[PDB]
Amino acid sequence: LKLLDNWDSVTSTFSKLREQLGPVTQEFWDNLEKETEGLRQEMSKDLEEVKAKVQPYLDDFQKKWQEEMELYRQKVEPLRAELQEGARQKLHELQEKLSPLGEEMRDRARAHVDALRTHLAPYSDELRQRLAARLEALKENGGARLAEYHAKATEHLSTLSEKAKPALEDLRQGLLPVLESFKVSFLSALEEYTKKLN
Amino acid sequence: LKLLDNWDSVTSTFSKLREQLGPVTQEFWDNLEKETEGLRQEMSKDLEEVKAKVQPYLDDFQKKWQEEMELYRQKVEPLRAELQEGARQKLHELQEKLSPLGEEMRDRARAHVDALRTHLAPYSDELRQRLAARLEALKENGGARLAEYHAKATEHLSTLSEKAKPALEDLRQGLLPVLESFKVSFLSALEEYTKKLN
Amino acid sequence: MTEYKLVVVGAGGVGKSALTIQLIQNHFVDEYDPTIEDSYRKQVVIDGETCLLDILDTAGQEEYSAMRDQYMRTGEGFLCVFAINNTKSFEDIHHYREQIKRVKDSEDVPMVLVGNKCDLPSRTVDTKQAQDLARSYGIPFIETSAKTRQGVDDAFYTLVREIRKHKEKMSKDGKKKKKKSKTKC
Amino acid sequence: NTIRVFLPNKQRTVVNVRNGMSLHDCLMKALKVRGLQPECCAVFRLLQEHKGKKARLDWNTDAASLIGEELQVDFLDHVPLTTHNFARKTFLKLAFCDICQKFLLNGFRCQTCGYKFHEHCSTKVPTMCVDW
Ligand SMILES: CCCCCCCC/C=C\CCCCCCCC(=O)OC[C@H](COP(=O)(O)OCC[N+](C)(C)C)OC(=O)CCCCCCC/C=C\CCCCCCCC
Ligand SMILES: CCCCCCCC/C=C\CCCCCCCC(=O)OC[C@H](COP(=O)(O)OCC[N+](C)(C)C)OC(=O)CCCCCCC/C=C\CCCCCCCC
Ligand SMILES: CCCCCCCC/C=C\CCCCCCCC(=O)OC[C@H](COP(=O)(O)OCC[N+](C)(C)C)OC(=O)CCCCCCC/C=C\CCCCCCCC
Ligand SMILES: CCCCCCCC/C=C\CCCCCCCC(=O)OC[C@H](COP(=O)(O)OCC[N+](C)(C)C)OC(=O)CCCCCCC/C=C\CCCCCCCC
Ligand SMILES: CCCCCCCC/C=C\CCCCCCCC(=O)OC[C@H](COP(=O)(O)OCC[N+](C)(C)C)OC(=O)CCCCCCC/C=C\CCCCCCCC
Ligand SMILES: CCCCCCCC/C=C\CCCCCCCC(=O)OC[C@H](COP(=O)(O)OCC[N+](C)(C)C)OC(=O)CCCCCCC/C=C\CCCCCCCC
Ligand SMILES: CCCCCCCC/C=C\CCCCCCCC(=O)OC[C@H](COP(=O)(O)OCC[N+](C)(C)C)OC(=O)CCCCCCC/C=C\CCCCCCCC
Ligand SMILES: CCCCCCCC/C=C\CCCCCCCC(=O)OC[C@H](COP(=O)(O)OCC[N+](C)(C)C)OC(=O)CCCCCCC/C=C\CCCCCCCC
Ligand SMILES: CCCCCCCC/C=C\CCCCCCCC(=O)OC[C@H](COP(=O)(O)OC[C@H](N)C(=O)O)OC(=O)CCCCCCC/C=C\CCCCCCCC
Ligand SMILES: CCCCCCCC/C=C\CCCCCCCC(=O)OC[C@H](COP(=O)(O)OC[C@H](N)C(=O)O)OC(=O)CCCCCCC/C=C\CCCCCCCC
Ligand SMILES: CCCCCCCC/C=C\CCCCCCCC(=O)OC[C@H](COP(=O)(O)OC[C@H](N)C(=O)O)OC(=O)CCCCCCC/C=C\CCCCCCCC
Ligand SMILES: Nc1nc2c(ncn2[C@@H]2O[C@H](COP(=O)(O)OP(=O)(O)NP(=O)(O)O)[C@@H](O)[C@H]2O)c(=O)[nH]1
Ligand SMILES: [Zn+2]
Ligand SMILES: [Zn+2]
Repeated sequence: LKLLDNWDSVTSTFSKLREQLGPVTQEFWDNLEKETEGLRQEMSKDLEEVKAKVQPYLDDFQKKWQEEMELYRQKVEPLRAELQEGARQKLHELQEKLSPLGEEMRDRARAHVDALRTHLAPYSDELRQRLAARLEALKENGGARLAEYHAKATEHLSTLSEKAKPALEDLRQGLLPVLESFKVSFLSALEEYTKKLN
Repeated sequence: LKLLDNWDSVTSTFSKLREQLGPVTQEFWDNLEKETEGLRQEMSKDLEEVKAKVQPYLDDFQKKWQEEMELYRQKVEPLRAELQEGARQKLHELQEKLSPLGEEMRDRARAHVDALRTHLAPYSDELRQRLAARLEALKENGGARLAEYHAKATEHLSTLSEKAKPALEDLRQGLLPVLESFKVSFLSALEEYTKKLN
Repeated sequence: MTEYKLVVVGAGGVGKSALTIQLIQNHFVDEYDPTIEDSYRKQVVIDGETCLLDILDTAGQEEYSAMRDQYMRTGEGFLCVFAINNTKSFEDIHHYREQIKRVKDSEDVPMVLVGNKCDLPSRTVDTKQAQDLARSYGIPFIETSAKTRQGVDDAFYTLVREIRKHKEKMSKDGKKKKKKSKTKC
Repeated sequence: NTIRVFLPNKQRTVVNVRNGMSLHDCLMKALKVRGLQPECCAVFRLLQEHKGKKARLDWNTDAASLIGEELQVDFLDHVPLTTHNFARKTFLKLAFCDICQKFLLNGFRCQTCGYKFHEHCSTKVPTMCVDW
């Protein structure tokens, strides 16, 4: 009920904020001017003197860059030839390997693949005989399981219905009065709740 | 009786399931035995033939592997020789560059660093002069900022006092009857819980 | 390392020492050797922290002893191990349960029920019987087997877990139990 | 009949013997459980008014005659106390290594003790499993 009373005090705080804002921003403004001008004292020096820093530094750096660049042409460039020769020799070494060993590997693979034709291929067929017997077992056992499952399904249906009937019956029989009791409790609760929170 | 009766229905179901479990496991184990039995006879094919045929299989692959190892060993000898001879030449060629160009790089580094030191010498001292001005600027201005900050803080503390004393007092004195009435509602709410949930 | 006082009780022939040796030394026994005073201590790690389990064996073939009351009072965790292949063991638990209550001077103590020899075909006591029993006293039940070595470690870990929650619960509940009760109208 | 069987360091196993069993008979019961050799061990009886040394007894001594006496089997060819036995058993729960600054994986732990350590903690922690 005293929402305006509290709001008043809150507004007073805002009024106090305004009372501070004025002087604070005024001196802060001058402070900012102090800082800007103060920073400008060092900034002007930094900027003007940076010319006598970046320029000679870029020159000094470029001199080293030029040196290194020229040195790279006297190192990396000839080294590229050394690399080329080294690679060419390695390629030559590789050619005398990739080709002979390649054909050898292919020939090895021939003996392996061809062996698999007498190892895996026939075994795949031999496995078929076993798989056929296994599948037959799974079929006979499956047919039996199907019959048992189907039979047990009916058995479960009878047990379920035998319990579902009394379950639903009793549940309904109990739900009727229990729901009424709940309704009474809820109604009395709501009425009282509406009294507390009115 | 709600939970007890509902539970009883589950108990009967569990008991019924137990009477079914027996025949189920008895028939399942019987069928499982047929499955395992078939697999036992199949074991006299799967494992028997896998071990019987593993001999020529392993012997073939092993014989071929031995040939492969032989060929690899007969090749690794001369091939490693070319690799070594080539490596020696390639490494020596690199050394023939790593020595003169390496020393040159060291000598060039001398000049590179020399110019760096010679240039950084006045630079560092000038940086000291820069830092002096930078720090002093922030020192003179800093003192002003500290003085202003202290003043602003003090003015903020006085306005804060208006919140800590007048505002807080009214807040507490205002919240007092609110808390009291709150306790009343809470008390009645406590009763509502025990009156409806117990 | 946290130290835990564990005491095991049970009838004779249930395989009480079998569990200890199988858990500590990791070996199995076959000879019926009655125990009088066995002390097994192993350093393990339960729930991150190092746990030093101090287990003291009991004498299955003994009567009321004043000395037994002594060390049993020093125990914080109690394990009621019995064989489900013997009806006597299932009944004997009632005697020990009440005994511990008197020794610890408390009606509520950390106890766990364990049915050993559960892998034996001589299982006369059904799991449901033990479940309903344990539920009535507010205690857990484990189907431990020394021969198979299954459920052994966990059976002991269960006690430690409950003990930790027990000591913690003490400062949470504060022996309050309930607040106020009210009927309709 | 109460035979107080004491083991090396600080262990005790009071078994129940009867009929006509000797020390070795009871020893055999513990021997299979411990998995050690009696060759490095010796049967020492209770210090019957001694200066401060164990009294070495015979292996074929009647246990019934020692009813109420404390017998201890210490090592005469080996060292007593408990040793830090290395166990390479895999973990079940991810117990964090509060000894280090990271998590603990498939590390190692002792069988007699409970020192959890990594593959680095092995030769890192100077504080071995020595606790008095
Ligand atoms: C114009 C615009 C405005 C101005 C802009 C520029 C402003 C510049 C002002 C300041 C910049 C300073 C930059 C350097 C700051 C650190 C100086 C320093 O205090 O450096 C000390 C090191 C000590 O080395 P140590 O042998 O005692 O310890 C070796 C220990 N262990 C074995 C790991 C590696 O000095 C050494 O490392 C030197 C010997 C080792 C060198 C290793 C390779 C370093 C990388 C390149 C070569 C650099 C050569 C010159 C020295 C560079 C140092 C970073
Ligand atoms: C559904 C979506 C997810 C699917 C995931 C799986 C996908 C792949 C499908 C199947 C793969 C299953 C792999 C796991 C199989 C069970 C493994 C197992 O852990 O099982 C355990 C049980 C109980 O004991 P335990 O090992 O837990 O306890 C002692 C060991 N411990 C210390 C550690 C407790 O084991 C037992 O109950 C008794 C076991 C007896 C085994 C006898 C084997 C005899 C050998 C051959 C028989 C003839 C074979 C003929 C060919 C057959 C081809 C298929
Ligand atoms: C590696 C590939 C696994 C998956 C294969 C394909 C799926 C196969 C089907 C099921 C998985 C069977 C896995 C069997 C091996 C588990 C090994 C394991 O790593 O085991 C870890 C747990 C950890 O926990 P712990 O140390 O506290 O337990 C034991 C406490 N202690 C030692 C005192 C013994 O220890 C234990 O398993 C105790 C030892 C094993 C006991 C197995 C008992 C099996 C009996 C019935 C199975 C019921 C399954 C119900 C599934 C319901 C799904 C909704
Ligand atoms: C369609 C599926 C649903 C079918 C209908 C329901 C089937 C239910 C199956 C069996 C019935 C029993 C289920 C379990 C009932 C009890 C649950 C429970 O006791 O609740 C509380 C525990 C508290 O534990 P505690 O340590 O605080 O107290 C330990 C005991 N005390 C306090 C002494 C020390 O909760 C725990 O233990 C936390 C255990 C967390 C275990 C995580 C295992 C993760 C492994 C694999 C992930 C996938 C699992 C499912 C795979 C299905 C494959 C088909
Ligand atoms: C997403 C759907 C999943 C459906 C279920 C199947 C998932 C399959 C996925 C991955 C394969 C998991 C295979 C797990 C096999 C059992 C692992 C196990 O429980 O190990 C328990 C042992 C216990 O201690 P311990 O003293 O025996 O071992 C001491 C250390 N030790 C190994 C090296 C001697 O701890 C150890 O082994 C140390 C830890 C390493 C154990 C490696 C065991 C490898 C065994 C078989 C290889 C995997 C076969 C299945 C591959 C399936 C691919 C899809
Ligand atoms: C082609 C490749 C296909 C891959 C398909 C799967 C991709 C999965 C994604 C990433 C890869 C994950 C690989 C995880 C491998 C775990 C291997 C493992 O072995 O890990 C073991 C640890 C437990 O220790 P242990 O087995 O080493 O020793 C057990 C005792 N011993 C030593 C005998 C045997 O496992 C634990 O700790 C687990 C503890 C319980 C964690 C419960 C987490 C539940 C949260 C989410 C799971 C929800 C599952 C259902 C679907 C949810 C959808 C939102
Ligand atoms: C069947 C699997 C089929 C998988 C098919 C393929 C996909 C699989 C998917 C994911 C792979 C999951 C692999 C999980 C492997 C581990 C399973 C497991 O290990 O499963 C049980 C464990 C707990 O084993 P245990 O405690 O005996 O420890 C045993 C170790 N040992 C001796 C310290 C305490 O599970 C845990 O560890 C997790 C933490 C359990 C904490 C329980 C207690 C919680 C306490 C308070 C709860 C408060 C809740 C408040 C309300 C929260 C609302 C949000
Ligand atoms: C588009 C919107 C983007 C929004 C981006 C911001 C929000 C992102 C969402 C959630 C905030 C996530 C903040 C980062 C959480 C990192 C959790 C974590 O795990 O990063 C990894 C570190 C690894 O540590 P480690 O490898 O050295 O050790 C093992 C650590 N481990 C067991 C995880 C195996 O984990 C650790 O350090 C854990 C070390 C132990 C800490 C114990 C803390 C106990 C107290 C409270 C636990 C709170 C757990 C909260 C889990 C939240 C999961 C989402
Ligand atoms: C008869 C009571 C007996 C006692 C009962 C005690 C128990 C009561 C507890 C629960 C009962 C009520 C249970 C209510 C469950 C409501 C569940 C629900 O509707 O969730 C969805 C609503 C949707 O709101 P809306 O559609 O406005 O917003 C949609 C949203 N903009 C969008 O576009 O997505 O979410 C919202 O409304 C959230 C914002 C609401 C804004 C308006 C909020 C308005 C709230 C109050 C109105 C002013 C009250 C002033 C004080 C009155 C008492 C003095
Ligand atoms: C990135 C995504 C992250 C979120 C992912 C969410 C989905 C995760 C997917 C699956 C979560 C599965 C969570 C499963 C939690 C299972 C929790 C549980 O009760 O485990 C009970 C036991 C294990 O503890 P035990 O008390 O038996 O101790 C070992 C025992 N003494 C022994 O010797 O073996 O194991 C069993 O009883 C076997 C139960 C087999 C049936 C389990 C059926 C489980 C089905 C439902 C129950 C779930 C319970 C979850 C935990 C609840 C804790 C309150
Ligand atoms: C849009 C989303 C924006 C998200 C923004 C997130 C911002 C988060 C900001 C800060 C997060 C924290 C960032 C922390 C950075 C590291 C800070 C740090 O080094 O603190 C010191 C610790 C010291 O560890 P020690 O091992 O030495 O422990 C002993 C300690 N020194 C002593 O004896 O006193 O260092 C450690 O590593 C101790 C823990 C080691 C295990 C760490 C395990 C891992 C722990 C934490 C991982 C945090 C990962 C955060 C990834 C953020 C990605 C954006
Ligand atoms: N088959 C089988 N037998 C077990 C199991 N646990 C214990 N036993 C048997 O129970 C009998 C006694 O075991 P044990 O604990 O050594 O003796 P006890 O009768 O318990 N007396 P105590 O515990 O005082 O030493 C022995 O036959 C032992 O093998 C088990 O898990 N499986
Ligand atoms: Zn570590
Ligand atoms: Zn150790």
